[PDB]
Amino acid sequence: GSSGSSGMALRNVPFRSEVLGWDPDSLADYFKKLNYKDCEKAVKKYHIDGARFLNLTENDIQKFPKLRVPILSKLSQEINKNEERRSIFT
Repeated sequence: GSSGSSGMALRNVPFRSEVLGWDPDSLADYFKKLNYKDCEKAVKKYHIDGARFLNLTENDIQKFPKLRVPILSKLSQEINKNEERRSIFT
């Protein structure tokens, strides 16, 4: 190989079905891997499960930092699109 990797930004994203079955205590781990310790905190403190992440709304974003607000809104969508195409007609 040649191209090196690190893991400190939007590079890896989980699957939707996977997040839909996550928890407000487990989802925090996902962030810990993305160097998002500021997010994982609220995820456990406010008890925000994966299902709540993908549905990041103005009511949820308010419970997040202005430094990760846009990051979570952009990430939450990345997962929704990561859903394994099976037979969705919507």
